[PDB]
Amino acid sequence: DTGAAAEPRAPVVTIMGHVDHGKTSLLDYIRSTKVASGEAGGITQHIGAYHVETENGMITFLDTPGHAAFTSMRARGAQATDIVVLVVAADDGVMPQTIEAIQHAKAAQVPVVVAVNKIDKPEADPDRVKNELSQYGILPEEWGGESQFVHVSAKAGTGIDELLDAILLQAEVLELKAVRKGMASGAVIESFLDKGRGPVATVLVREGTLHKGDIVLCGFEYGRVRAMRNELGQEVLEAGPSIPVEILGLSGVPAAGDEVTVVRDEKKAREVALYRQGKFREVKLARQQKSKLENMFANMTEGEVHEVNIVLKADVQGSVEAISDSLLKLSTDEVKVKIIGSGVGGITETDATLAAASNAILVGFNVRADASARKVIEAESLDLRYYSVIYNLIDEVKAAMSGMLSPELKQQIIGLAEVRDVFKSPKFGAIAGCMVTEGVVKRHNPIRVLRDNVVIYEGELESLRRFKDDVNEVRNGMECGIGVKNYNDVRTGDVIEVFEIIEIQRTIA
Amino acid sequence: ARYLGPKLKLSRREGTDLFLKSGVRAIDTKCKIEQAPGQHGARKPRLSDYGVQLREKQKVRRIYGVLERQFRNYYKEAARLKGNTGENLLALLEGRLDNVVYRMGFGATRAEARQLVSHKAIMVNGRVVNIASYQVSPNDVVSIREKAKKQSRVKAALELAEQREKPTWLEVDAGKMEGTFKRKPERSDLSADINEHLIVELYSK
Amino acid sequence: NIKSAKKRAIQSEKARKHNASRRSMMRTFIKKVYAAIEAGDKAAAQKAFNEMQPIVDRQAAKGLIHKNKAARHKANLTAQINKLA
Amino acid sequence: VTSYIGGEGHNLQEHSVILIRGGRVKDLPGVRYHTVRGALDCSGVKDRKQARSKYGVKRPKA
RNA sequence: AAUUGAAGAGUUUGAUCAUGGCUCAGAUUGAACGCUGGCGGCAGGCCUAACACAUGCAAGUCGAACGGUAACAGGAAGAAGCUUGCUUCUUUGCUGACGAGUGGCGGACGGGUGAGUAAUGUCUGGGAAACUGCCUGAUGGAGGGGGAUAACUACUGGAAACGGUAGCUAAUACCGCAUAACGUCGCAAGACCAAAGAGGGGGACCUUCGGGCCUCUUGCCAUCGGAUGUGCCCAGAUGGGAUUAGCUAGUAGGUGGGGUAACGGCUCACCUAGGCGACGAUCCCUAGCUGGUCUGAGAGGAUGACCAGCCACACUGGAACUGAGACACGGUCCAGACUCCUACGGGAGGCAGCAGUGGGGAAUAUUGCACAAUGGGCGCAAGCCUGAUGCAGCCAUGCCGCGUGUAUGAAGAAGGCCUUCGGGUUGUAAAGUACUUUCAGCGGGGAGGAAGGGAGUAAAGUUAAUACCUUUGCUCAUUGACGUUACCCGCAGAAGAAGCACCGGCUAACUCCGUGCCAGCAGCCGCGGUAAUACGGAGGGUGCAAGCGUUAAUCGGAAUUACUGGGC
Ligand SMILES: Nc1nc2c(ncn2[C@@H]2O[C@H](COP(=O)(O)OP(=O)(O)NP(=O)(O)O)[C@@H](O)[C@H]2O)c(=O)[nH]1
Ligand SMILES: [Mg+2]
Ligand SMILES: [Mg+2]
Ligand SMILES: [Mg+2]
Ligand SMILES: [Mg+2]
Ligand SMILES: [Mg+2]
Ligand SMILES: [Mg+2]
Ligand SMILES: [Mg+2]
Ligand SMILES: [Mg+2]
Ligand SMILES: [Mg+2]
Ligand SMILES: [Mg+2]
Ligand SMILES: [Mg+2]
Ligand SMILES: [Mg+2]
Ligand SMILES: [Mg+2]
Ligand SMILES: [Mg+2]
Ligand SMILES: [Mg+2]
Ligand SMILES: [Mg+2]
Ligand SMILES: [Mg+2]
Ligand SMILES: [Mg+2]
Ligand SMILES: [Mg+2]
Ligand SMILES: [Mg+2]
Ligand SMILES: [Mg+2]
Ligand SMILES: [Mg+2]
Ligand SMILES: [Mg+2]
Ligand SMILES: [Mg+2]
Ligand SMILES: [Mg+2]
Ligand SMILES: [Mg+2]
Repeated sequence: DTGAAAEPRAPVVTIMGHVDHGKTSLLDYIRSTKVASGEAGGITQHIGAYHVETENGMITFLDTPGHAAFTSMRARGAQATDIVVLVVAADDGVMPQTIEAIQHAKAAQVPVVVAVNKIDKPEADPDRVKNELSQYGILPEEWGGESQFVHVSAKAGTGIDELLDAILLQAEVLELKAVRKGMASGAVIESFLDKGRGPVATVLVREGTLHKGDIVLCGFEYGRVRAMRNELGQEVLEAGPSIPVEILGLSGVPAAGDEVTVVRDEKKAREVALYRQGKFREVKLARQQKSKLENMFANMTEGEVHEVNIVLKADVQGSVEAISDSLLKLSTDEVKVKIIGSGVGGITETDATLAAASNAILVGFNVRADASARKVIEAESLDLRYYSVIYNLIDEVKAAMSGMLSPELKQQIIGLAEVRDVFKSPKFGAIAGCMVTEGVVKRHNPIRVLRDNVVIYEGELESLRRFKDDVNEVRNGMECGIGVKNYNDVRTGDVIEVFEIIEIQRTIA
Repeated sequence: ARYLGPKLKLSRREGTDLFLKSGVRAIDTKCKIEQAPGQHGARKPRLSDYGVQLREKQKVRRIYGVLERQFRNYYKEAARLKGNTGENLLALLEGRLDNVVYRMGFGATRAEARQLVSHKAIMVNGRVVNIASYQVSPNDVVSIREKAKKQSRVKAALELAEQREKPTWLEVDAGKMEGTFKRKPERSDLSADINEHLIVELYSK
Repeated sequence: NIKSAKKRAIQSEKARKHNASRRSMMRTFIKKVYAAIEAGDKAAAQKAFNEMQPIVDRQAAKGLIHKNKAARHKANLTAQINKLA
Repeated sequence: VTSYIGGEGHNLQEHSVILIRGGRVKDLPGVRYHTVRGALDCSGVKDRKQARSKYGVKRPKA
């Protein structure tokens, strides 16, 4: 990074909102692709960057879905981009997910331009959007707050001409700083694991430069680049600070995002990469000692000790950190759920072994079973379930938890009976003659023996016998007989209370 | 491949002068010979029968400044040669280049002899030699090159070199600043206080 | 993979159809020899022997039957035709 | 199998797979192995100075 | 001159001597982990999942085999925009060459792997009943004809792969005739079998004026040999278990027929009732074997990484064709498992090649450069191809060498530690003073790995020829991937470079403090319950050194499977 060379670049733009403002539609129409609703779920659960060539100059587009679950993706996408776009619908207005995107725009000090998504529907009006978002300091219009609004059809494909112009201008009015040659650096969009290609990452390069021989260092991972891939293009020789290019040949799957810096030699970068691992490992053992010692007692003070374990491996690195945060949101005091051994991709022997030791569900956002993986899963009793969307996953884990509960909320008496004129039996030691005043007496239902309102003894009936009949059930106001083991003293005037036991069941929330 | 620590601590531990303190002044005067090798070295000198074999191994190695792996190769080479193994052990150590530099009196100490040979000042039969472990054979002339000639380091050593034994097996010369190795040294010409039967025993087990 | 010996593959296919036809006609002359030997015809045995003699030795010179196999046919069939005769 | 944990104190429990070198020392009934401290996810001995090779203790900067 | 060399200790008991096991000192490894880490040379580097695979590359090459213009490099002709000297754009295989196709040779070599195989194997020593391209020695033919066909056109079935119908065209493709022993088949007389031309140049009788012919180079055909390789057979040796003792119908042998290049139950019909086996058959478990490596005084034991020989295997199972050689790693056909493509009819793929990824596992690497060199494949040669090989990158994995200063220096400093507070120790260590510049860093110079090949000449050898070609001199241009090569010289300045285990005995090397059967050490006997040289820290010390230590594996010690060499 020497020479202080300043060259203009294509602005990187991210788009945020409440789900359903047709945020994806804006991109696909510009891209003339329409990959929307071609994928499972009908919505975009993943992040990707796509550069297009349109007058004037060059521009690239980045998009992140807006959901309660993706706390991290929208936070990282804002700070990386020079310009942020916020989609808003006149029918939808403002929503708590959209205001969440407002904070990401201001805290990242990134200038913002917006577009009205629906001009097609007659019940949709712009004035509603402007005024209601007026209250918030963001999105002023012609009040001297320099922000500009755009009205697009998004289905109609109507300009757009204005939105595009604003974006170009907004990037034009601010000085665009970059360099064509120098020390390469940037951030990682999304990383995942491939079977043939190996571990890969999608990287935005702040200073644009690359070469097959150049050594690159991402986080605590290091390595030489074997090959370069850009979007549909299978191979690219050179990559500029503007257009993003998937990086390949790194040692292992890096963090979901971080600062990447190339180096001259790999040997010099080996010690640095190992140094970052030591710190990350030291804090890992540090946070491990605290959480265990935090209770300051050998066990839990109450009965919440019952827990459920899960095993998760997702193909993409961006999800495992992001959805886990949303997976810890559904956690409750009663039933505690924890993730064990989050994977970078697929499935493996040591992963199936991990679920073998402790009973757990093995789930993946997207995964396929390995040849060696099937043998283990099919042999021992386990469960392999893969889910296209995170919503179907977040629901069933809760379901697993709700079932775990075992609550019986009813201890209603089945019958109440008073005993009189005790008889002697060899087997039980006593038979207390009874007369049921209320309800029906049953065999295996538990009883409460009490005298003078206090309980002298407790137990469960072993034998209910009237005469030589030995019937299993006795109604009220019918002469009845009773005996039980481990009850020594039968006195008249006391009353025995029999009660059935039932379980209400439980739900999670 | 070298010690670098205190040379007199090696001499004090053995209880015999290793001639690493040769330099300008010699025959100690200031010594404290044995008596406190360490902090609790004033403890009684009674030592095991195994330890005295290991002690003599260090006595021979610390003079010439040879490491155990490098020394094992000389013992392995001394075993395969004809005649006595103990006599050939010290002969191969005496056949080192830096030791021949010390005997003729170019270097003041044995450590300084390796130091001077390391900088490629010494040439044998015309050709330069960096490595101090170079094997010197009969009829091999040795001399200092034109660069770094007649300096105060080498000149001071050759003056006081006449005061020592002056070995018979090589010619001192020191007029034109050269030397000649005539033949392999005899058993009487070396050893005496250091023993060959003690050092050799330890590698048998 | 489109690689090297796909030219030679169709040549060996052509050579198979060529050699299989020439080996088939070669044997049919030998097949008429034992027809006379199994029957009681001494004249047709020697007549069929003189028919196979030119064609069978010609295949040995070409280098398909491989020399001594062609020689072994005449060696065995000489002893059979003069057994009854 | 079962294995002794050397060093003073540990964070070892439940999950986080650790290295096991082996070797037999006799104290508990039937213990033929030893765990490696300071490897994979197993924490080293804190504030130890002598014998850094054993127990996976790094050299302090001085 | 050449397998010339042999260590024990600790531990049963109150103590001793035997017997006896366990443990340790030794060396070594295709190593790993922990801590630490400067450079160079050489060697080694998926031991587990014979688990599965993305992309590129790993075998092509000849116009001097023959039809040919599909590209573009000239020449030639013609038509044009015009500049009177040139470009532009359609024809033309005349040519330097060459896409695709036909044909020849090599895809059976090189490379990788240790799943099978306890004997169609390997090792060692023999035998006769066989083949063997390319390469050689010996003696002769290379005469004269015919019929196709790919490519390319005219259509047409197809998404793709890949065809179909009907014409056209050559050959070192293919098929007849003639020619025929020294060959094959026979007791003999006899019967019967082959081919190909192409290229360089040229006087003479010369051509239907393609060239005959003379001559040189190369290739084809037949036979007897040489060499090499391959097949087959016999003997011996090459794991464990008797808690496997009986096992065999083509099983053992003969005769006859067929079969293999060749002997043979190799395979059939018939006949006989044998074969193997306590000297371990059969069955089961495990495993490539050997030259050797490791250990050992030797005898042995363990082991089969790299290097090299042989065998087997090439996604699984089975089969055959082409060919001198395969029952074929990157060939074909079929079935099975599984990946990709598709308009859903139907095709395409096999990293136990080099890199590399998924994954296994404690763990082992770069999707590199170059045919410069060695050695193959093709070719007359140039030259092309060559993940073989030569090199680089990576990892202290191993071996070896060097450096991280040297010399002087008492104030035996300061500080730390101990102290019976006299001091001792750290300690010539540091500071200071006097010197040197290796290996790194920077700037210069510069071997060897390179001989050939190519273009002109001279003489000699072939020859009708001072053509041509080959061989041998001479001269002139050159051909280095590695390579900021090795190495040498100069510059600056001790500058950039020492950690690790252990200190109760065994076993080289001791005190204080903290903790008090708590926390912990341990290879073995054992230490700690308030003087711990055994724990933890500090000081000091010892061993070793870019390594160190722990664990795992093998042998030694272990005369503790004892043949050498032990007892009852
Ligand atoms: N009427 C109308 N509907 C529109 C318009 N633009 C988009 N839509 C609707 O929006 C839907 C597509 O939404 P989409 O872009 O996938 O939403 P999203 O960007 O994935 N949401 P998130 O970012 O939270 O994941 C379509 O079904 C379409 O009906 C428009 O201009 N008019
Ligand atoms: Mg809505
Ligand atoms: Mg390290
Ligand atoms: Mg060394
Ligand atoms: Mg026969
Ligand atoms: Mg190629
Ligand atoms: Mg061609
Ligand atoms: Mg014709
Ligand atoms: Mg022919
Ligand atoms: Mg004959
Ligand atoms: Mg004929
Ligand atoms: Mg002809
Ligand atoms: Mg027979
Ligand atoms: Mg095996
Ligand atoms: Mg022995
Ligand atoms: Mg097969
Ligand atoms: Mg054949
Ligand atoms: Mg793994
Ligand atoms: Mg002091
Ligand atoms: Mg240097
Ligand atoms: Mg040269
Ligand atoms: Mg030469
Ligand atoms: Mg001791
Ligand atoms: Mg210790
Ligand atoms: Mg104490
Ligand atoms: Mg023994
Ligand atoms: Mg005995």
